[PDB]
Amino acid sequence: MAKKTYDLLFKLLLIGDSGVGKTCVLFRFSDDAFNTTFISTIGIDFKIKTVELQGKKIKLQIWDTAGQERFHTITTSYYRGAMGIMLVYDITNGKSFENISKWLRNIDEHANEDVERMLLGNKCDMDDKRVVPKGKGEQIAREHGIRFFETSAKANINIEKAFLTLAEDILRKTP
Amino acid sequence: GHMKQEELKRLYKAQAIQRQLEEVEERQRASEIQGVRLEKALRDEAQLLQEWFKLVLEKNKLMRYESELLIMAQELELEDHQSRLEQKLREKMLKEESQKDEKDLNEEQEVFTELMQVIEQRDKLVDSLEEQRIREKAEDQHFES
Ligand SMILES: Nc1nc2c(ncn2[C@@H]2O[C@H](COP(=O)(O)OP(=O)(O)NP(=O)(O)O)[C@@H](O)[C@H]2O)c(=O)[nH]1
Ligand SMILES: [Mg+2]
Repeated sequence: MAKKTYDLLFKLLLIGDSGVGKTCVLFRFSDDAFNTTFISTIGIDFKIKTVELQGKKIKLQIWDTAGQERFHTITTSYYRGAMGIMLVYDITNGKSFENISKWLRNIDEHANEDVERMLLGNKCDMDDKRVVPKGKGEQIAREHGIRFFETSAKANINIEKAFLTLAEDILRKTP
Repeated sequence: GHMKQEELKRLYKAQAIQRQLEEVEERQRASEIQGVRLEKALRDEAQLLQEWFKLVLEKNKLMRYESELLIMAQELELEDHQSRLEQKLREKMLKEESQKDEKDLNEEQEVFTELMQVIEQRDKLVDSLEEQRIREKAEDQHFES
């Protein structure tokens, strides 16, 4: 039979303030499309994307988090099982960037010790509304020694690269 | 009303899974009938016996995929139920808080509850596939030791 089977299962998590574009980032990675209508996430959700790295298929179970603080207590449940975590902020929203420090200590508080963190500056396609300088995004990522990407769910910038890099990070650390 | 895009996508997946499944079933048969033909012949024998090995390993592969296909069909139905629950929840959610009765709050809560359940059910199917995978890797290692 021609349709093969996956060889490993990775569980990822997307966290960030409501409206940073977590869902759109995932939908671009899953279905390669983009919708402009803001439909806020309810509770929690996840998608399946299987991708090939190092010659071995990897199934990605990517959990999508509701940014609204009414569901924050739910998301905290899913930190422990996560193998990779996406911190997503909005370059057009200064408040979403200052809350990054707060999100990070929710990670170290709950998630496993060997968890892979990654910072995503979404909506990088909006030059005229940019509030957070790219340099500031790399600065704080460097102080935590994590990776950083300025992404765009609309223009499809650094989305495929972002997820694939997080997976290759996880794959290298398993022996 | 006319069928929406996201439902149509789910539809083609389901149909495609059934086609794949039917191919598995017929392959499982064609190998069963061929299996009786090799068994009767024995009653170069020596190699005749490992074209039958090659078959046994392939028959094994078919069962593995069949198991995956059956679970795959269950996932889509849960995804279908999840969309319906999700739309039923946003309708209630958007209505003005000023005009919400306890009944309106309760039913809004029971759908949310029911919504989170199908998501937990979906997660169980994901784990189920992983538990099979680890069993078949274990078998594979021994089978090719
Ligand atoms: N221009 C632009 N808009 C984007 C981008 N990503 C998301 N958006 C828009 O920003 C809004 C929020 O997107 P969404 O993914 O729903 O945000 P979220 O992070 O899922 N929020 P929540 O936590 O409530 O579910 C939507 O209107 C969406 O179209 C992007 O890269 N570029
Ligand atoms: Mg969302």
